[PDB]
Amino acid sequence: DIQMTQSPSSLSASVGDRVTITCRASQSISSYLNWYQQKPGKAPKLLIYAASSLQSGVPSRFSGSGSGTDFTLTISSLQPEDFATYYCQQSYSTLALTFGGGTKVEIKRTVAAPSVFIFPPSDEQLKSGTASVVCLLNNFYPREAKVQWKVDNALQSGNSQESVTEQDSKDSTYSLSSTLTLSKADYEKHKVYACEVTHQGLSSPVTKSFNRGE
Amino acid sequence: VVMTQSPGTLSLSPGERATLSCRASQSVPSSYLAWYQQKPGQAPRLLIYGASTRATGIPDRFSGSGSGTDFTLTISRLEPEDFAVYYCQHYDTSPRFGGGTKVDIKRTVAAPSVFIFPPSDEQLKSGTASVVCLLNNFYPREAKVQWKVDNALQSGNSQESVTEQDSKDSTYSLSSTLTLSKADYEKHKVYACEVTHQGLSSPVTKSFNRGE
Amino acid sequence: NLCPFGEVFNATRFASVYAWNRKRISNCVADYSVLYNSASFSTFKCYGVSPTKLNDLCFTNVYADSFVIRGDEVRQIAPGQTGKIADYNYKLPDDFTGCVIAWNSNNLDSKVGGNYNYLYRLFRKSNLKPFERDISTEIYQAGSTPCNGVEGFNCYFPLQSYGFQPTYGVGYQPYRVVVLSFELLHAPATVCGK
Amino acid sequence: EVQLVESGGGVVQPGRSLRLSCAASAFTFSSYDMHWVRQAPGKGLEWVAVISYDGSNKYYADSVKGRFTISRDNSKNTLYLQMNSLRAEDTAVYYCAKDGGKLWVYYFDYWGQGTLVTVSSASTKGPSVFPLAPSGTAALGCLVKDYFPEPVTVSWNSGALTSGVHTFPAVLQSSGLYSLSSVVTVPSSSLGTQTYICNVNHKPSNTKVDKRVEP
Amino acid sequence: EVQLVESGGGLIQPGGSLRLSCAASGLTVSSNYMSWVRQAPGKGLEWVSVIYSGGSTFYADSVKGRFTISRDNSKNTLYLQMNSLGAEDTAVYYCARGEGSPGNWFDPWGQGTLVTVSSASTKGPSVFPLAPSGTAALGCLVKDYFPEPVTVSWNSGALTSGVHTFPAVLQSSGLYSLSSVVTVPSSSLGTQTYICNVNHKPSNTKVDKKVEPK
Ligand SMILES: *[C@@H]1O[C@H](CO)[C@@H](O)[C@H](O)[C@H]1NC(C)=O
Ligand SMILES: [Cl-]
Repeated sequence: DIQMTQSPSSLSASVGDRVTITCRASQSISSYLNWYQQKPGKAPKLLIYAASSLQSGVPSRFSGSGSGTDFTLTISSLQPEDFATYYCQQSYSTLALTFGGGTKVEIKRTVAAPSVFIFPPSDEQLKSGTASVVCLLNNFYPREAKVQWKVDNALQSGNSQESVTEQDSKDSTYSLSSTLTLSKADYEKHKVYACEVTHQGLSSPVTKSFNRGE
Repeated sequence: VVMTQSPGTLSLSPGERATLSCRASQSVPSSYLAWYQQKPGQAPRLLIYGASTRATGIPDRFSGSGSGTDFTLTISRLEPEDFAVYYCQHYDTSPRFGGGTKVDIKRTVAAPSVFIFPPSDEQLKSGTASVVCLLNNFYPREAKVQWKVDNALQSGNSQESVTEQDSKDSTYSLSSTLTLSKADYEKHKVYACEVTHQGLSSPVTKSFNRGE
Repeated sequence: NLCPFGEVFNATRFASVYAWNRKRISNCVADYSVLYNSASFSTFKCYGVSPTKLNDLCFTNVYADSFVIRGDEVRQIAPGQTGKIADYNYKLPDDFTGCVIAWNSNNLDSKVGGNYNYLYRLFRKSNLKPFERDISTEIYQAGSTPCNGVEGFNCYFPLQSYGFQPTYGVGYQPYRVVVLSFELLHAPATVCGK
Repeated sequence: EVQLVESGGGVVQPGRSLRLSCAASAFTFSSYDMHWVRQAPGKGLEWVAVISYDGSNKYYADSVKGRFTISRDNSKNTLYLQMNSLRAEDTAVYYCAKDGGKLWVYYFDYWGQGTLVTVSSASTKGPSVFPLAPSGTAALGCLVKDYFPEPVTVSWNSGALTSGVHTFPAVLQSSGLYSLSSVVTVPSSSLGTQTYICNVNHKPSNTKVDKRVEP
Repeated sequence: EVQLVESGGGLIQPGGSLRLSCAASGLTVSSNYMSWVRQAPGKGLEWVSVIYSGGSTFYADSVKGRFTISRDNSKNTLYLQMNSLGAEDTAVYYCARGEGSPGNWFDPWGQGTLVTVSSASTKGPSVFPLAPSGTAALGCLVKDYFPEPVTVSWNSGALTSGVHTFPAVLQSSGLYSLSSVVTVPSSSLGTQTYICNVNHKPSNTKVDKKVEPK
């Protein structure tokens, strides 16, 4: 089995930058090396086949070169919608086709502060037995954001789950949702429910809170 | 194809017949099986190849047979010099060795000859005294060596070392080394190691007096 | 008329790998679909061409090489491989274009007391070039003293027998191999698919 | 304008069978090789099988050989993948792929949209939908909690509210079920005037829930 | 007169590199299968690497990517370059003609050379006499050396009967120590000169000690 090795595993470039991805083969595969682009939650899309042939309809900013064991995918001018994972795939061993590990391309961008919102658990949820407090960070960059839960000014960790959306194809910003899950017996025991946010685009941590039943 | 050798160690008297097994999880052809002998401190030596073909210069008392999942090495008329570790070896996609079988040789009880050695004056001028007790040519290996300095049993400042079974008489030899500073050595007179062994009806003590 | 692949695949006896057979196939219509569905194969690997694409391609000549090796050696019949078989018996180039077909032939090529008709070259000074065939039986000189065609110390017969027995493990059992090469010259093709 | 439309994914217990389909359009289907490629959740792409144009030759990866079967009905322009003896490792998104015909070797020029196959011995549970009441604009949403398996499709106003909608990826909580959040930011002026309803749909359990979101 | 004589063993720090040599006489290295087999202290035999006459090389998974086998035809010598050495590489290394396959067995074998992977330092030994008082006993004490091994002979090899050289013990200081003894008739103590020949290869230390009564 021919192993395909892609480098780097991940990279961050801004719009207009020149992006080059490398794919190496454990043995000579002649020129039968193909490149695919896969957006989050979407099927892969053929960009380059046979090392350097452009697939019909693919924009001109994509190109490829190489032979033998070293191959390259080049994005001449990176665009916002170019955020995806790029796979190489050898076709020399036609009955044992193998892919590379893929390279995730992320869009570098100027600083954007997140819009923080907090939600109390609904009345239909307390009727069931559980109680979830959801906090929302909206349209920020970079992804690295610290979400901290405070219940009666007591730090909470282990009761919640974070979730981040992939980079938006329009403005290249992220979004985070933290779900503080706790039982109804643990909900009425306390009063204050806050959500603290530490981010690179905040001169001072922002906190959005509410009082239970107010 | 994992090779498994059994038993781990084999203890037989001279003249007896040794049976060393080499089992395989999967079937291995006879022509892919070989046996190697390694004597203490020596390199391995080719014994049998092709399961049953004796190597050049190997005595007739070594023979091999078997196929598939069961191979056997046989040492007729076991001799004291046959004390060694024996490995089977095969080739599938790469060379693989078995775990090896140790062949110990049994013999009658032999009482040890005990000798004690004072530290040399050359070593004393360096600031350390090594007192050495020798148990020479005994069987079996079990022995007890006790150091007594001015009739006080010593503990925690001695180390032992045992040789392999001698290839000619199948006996063991043991050295016990008592280590002291020059200062602590000059504070005592009587240095003694006491030896208890199955070949001795009563413990044997060898001692010297520092200075005499 | 059709290309005669059956005379290679269905032959009652195969060649030793050191003296591998080659059938030059020319001036015929090749029917690969029936060929690849003609029997069950334990190894089917193609390089530089799809098996389903051969029905559309034309070649100047097609080569069908056949031989017998043991099970653990079938992996060496591929581009870029090394080992006793690839180095000293049958070598494929790094840019090999073709297919490698193998199937277990224990019921055909093993004997009760060991089938000693299938041999491979064990000793050789240098590696074979791709598609080279060496049928020499000269005594191999492993040392300084020349052998003068006499076996002895450092003087080895170059070939080794497999000794196929039907009770062996699959890694030691005989496997028949057929390699299809596709020679594309700057000349009018004679073998097209249908 | 080459389309490949797949279907047939869902929940299957280990050892059971499942059959996927993929209908082709707008190209000469009966003259191209067709492939199946799968992708485990969070992992890479793995080629599965290939079938010739006429359906006479079939080749499989070692990981599914003798366990999966590929077939085609050229009169219906449809490709099939029969999956028997399904193990937990078979949980993946399965794609059908057209073979580009410009080379001597295989390559995938057009892919289907994919269908998810989850090999598990659990039960398909419908989601519970709860509102997220809002309070310089505002934000409101819906919380899709305690459902299995993936996926759930969430829209706003039956597909009329598009801009400013963020549907977060699901998270597998410790209960084995999934929890999902979907929010949307609206101007703080039109809060008691405009109506907002999230459209949650869970096909594996056949659950369609519309919930009112009011401050 | 077929011999395989090894060299290159000794002390090497973890992460360092070493090259072993296997000079041959009675066979041509470039014309044979030549292998390396290693043996950790107190453990079994492990095949490591092989080179074919035609140039192919193969390695065990435990040494892949770190070892390199090679040969020099004009010197008729086999080599083994060992990189990135750790504690699991500490072993006696044997070279052997052959590969261990039918008609191609390991024969003959070199004498072996010990490789010690440690962070400590090379230290030469001190040799002290063990003086005697039917049969008498005398010997030599070889103390405070690192690493292994030391070899001891008596009267340049002319005295072999009744000689016992004990396995080295590791003192609490991290230095090794052993004794070599020999039993002789008490009558020859005055009319026979006894000399022990201590050789510590890793430090080029060769000591000849005449043992006499006191
Ligand atoms: C070999 O013989 C079988 C009948 O036993 C036949 O179906 C097959 O086509 C033959 N093989 C070839 C390559 O013609
Ligand atoms: Cl030593």
